[PDB]
Amino acid sequence: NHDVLSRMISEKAALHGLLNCLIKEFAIPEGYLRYEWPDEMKGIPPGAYFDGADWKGIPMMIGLPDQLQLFVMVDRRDTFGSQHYLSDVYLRQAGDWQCPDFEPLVARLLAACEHIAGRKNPELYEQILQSQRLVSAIVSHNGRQRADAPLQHYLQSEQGLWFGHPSHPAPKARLWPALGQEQWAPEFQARAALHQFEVPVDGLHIGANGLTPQQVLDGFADQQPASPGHAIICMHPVQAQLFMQDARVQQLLRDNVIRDLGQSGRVASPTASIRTWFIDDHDYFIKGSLNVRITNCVRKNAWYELESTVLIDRLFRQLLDQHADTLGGLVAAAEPGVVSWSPAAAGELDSHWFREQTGGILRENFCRRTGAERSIMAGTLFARGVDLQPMIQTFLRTHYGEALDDNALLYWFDDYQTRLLRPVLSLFFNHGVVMEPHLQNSVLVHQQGRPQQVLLRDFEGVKLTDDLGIRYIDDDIHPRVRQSLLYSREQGWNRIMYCLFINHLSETILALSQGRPQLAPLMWRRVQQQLRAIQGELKQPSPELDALIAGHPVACKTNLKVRLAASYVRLPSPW
Ligand SMILES: Nc1ncnc2c1ncn2[C@@H]1O[C@H](COP(=O)(O)OP(=O)(O)OP(=O)(O)O)[C@@H](O)[C@H]1O
Ligand SMILES: [Mg+2]
Repeated sequence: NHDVLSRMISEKAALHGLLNCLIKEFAIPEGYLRYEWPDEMKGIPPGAYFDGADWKGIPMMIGLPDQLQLFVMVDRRDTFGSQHYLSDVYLRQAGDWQCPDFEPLVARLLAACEHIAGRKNPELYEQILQSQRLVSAIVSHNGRQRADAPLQHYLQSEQGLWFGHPSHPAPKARLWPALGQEQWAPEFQARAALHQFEVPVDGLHIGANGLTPQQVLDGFADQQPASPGHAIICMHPVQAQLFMQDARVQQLLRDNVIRDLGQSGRVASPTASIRTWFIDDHDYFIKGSLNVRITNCVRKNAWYELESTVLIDRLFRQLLDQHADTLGGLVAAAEPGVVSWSPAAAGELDSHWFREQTGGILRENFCRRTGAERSIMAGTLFARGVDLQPMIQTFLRTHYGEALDDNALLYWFDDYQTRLLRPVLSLFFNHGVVMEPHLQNSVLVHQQGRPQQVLLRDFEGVKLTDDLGIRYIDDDIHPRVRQSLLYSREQGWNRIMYCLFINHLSETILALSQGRPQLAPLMWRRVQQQLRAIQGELKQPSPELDALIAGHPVACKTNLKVRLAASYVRLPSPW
């Protein structure tokens, strides 16, 4: 009974994430979406669309080029394809509507997109299924806690993103070596001591900002067990296993150049990014390489990224220190330290492989400044709980003392969006700093539910525009690091468009306005207005803001289309 229900919860959640991709990436842009009732409804039960009083929202009909039609009730007409689905999904061909089981529905829906895109991916289908099955397990494990639990504690926020990226075909697909899911899954409240190795100090590459190289090394691993001339490095336990499978590491181990110390490192909890670890009451997160495909992206820390990390940290310090009047209230997590190791005697390709495997980044643990009970990762902040309801509602109800009315919700949204929009847009147009301020790179800092700061993080996806931001880089920096950092203005702005409005704010708005779709036009209008306010705040010209306020289509990153082919599409402005 808890198991059947957990399965059913995971199937609904999983399917919604898939629809999201279908609508955002195919239906809207290619023009297959209509808010219309089918001519024939045979096959659809009255209860699907009629609640006893009125239609259950608005009919959504998707006519796919292979003659597969989709029917769902939705709560609102949205240009970003953001809406609550208020009915099971119906499919029809030839006719006759059907409600297939999870597996047969996905397959048919995916074959529809395969037919549009003109290419098949059988690997993606298994990944959709494996993703859904892990979500099933996750709800079965977590689905008895109070449902806004994720929102009570930082670590719980990172562990409580049960369903993952809300517009992904397979957000929980993770392909471990044949090692199980639970031991490395945040959603199972995973802890491990980090693997550790003793390594001679001659092969270390250390980047440091405001710290000493020893201080950087200490932040990763306590260094007491290191013998003279050696040091202790850490590594994701799954990574160490993969690392030690390579006969070059076996050689150094046999020849005693390096030492496998065991899982003897600091005991740490993985965060939503899987390869980044949280240690409570420790100054830093630890972010290591993980040669494992997480949501179709191996999380290697390339050598030139380790390099860039350090430059970007340096920049974010100068800008904050000297340029605060033009950073629109920016709050960012520092990445002040970086370690990697390769044998001193190693040639260039071995050298790069070794540092890519041993690469680690220190990220400032903002909880020290902000209090763990006051920081919530934003992705969870606007996600659904074990009971498929937005967590933010009961979360706020508790902090305010009463269920938030329309006006309290609008107030709260205003306090939130300004703190997100100002920093990013000030960085972009004032400095060429392209953030990637999507949900998972963003952390609400709040005081009794009230937004104080929206902390931003992750310097790996921070870029510098060729026309303005680039000039913060020293012309003496290695060309490969420079290439790694450099974005075109249009390239930066497309990413900023997606992340800010589509990935982030659209989700914010949809969660705060569950049960109250009428708020969405009101919240979006406030975003438009807020963009206008930022424009007059700005020290550099911003023709791209003009275009967005005016109503040009918004760039939207793809998570299903890209898998089949393409990386970007365009969705109408919601205002
Ligand atoms: N709304 C969201 N937008 C983008 N990514 C999300 C979202 N929700 C969950 N995620 C997941 O979070 C991870 C973010 O990937 P990213 O590469 O930014 O992290 P990382 O750089 O590997 O680690 P860290 O963020 O700790 O630096 C991905 O696995 C992604 O699928
Ligand atoms: Mg990130």
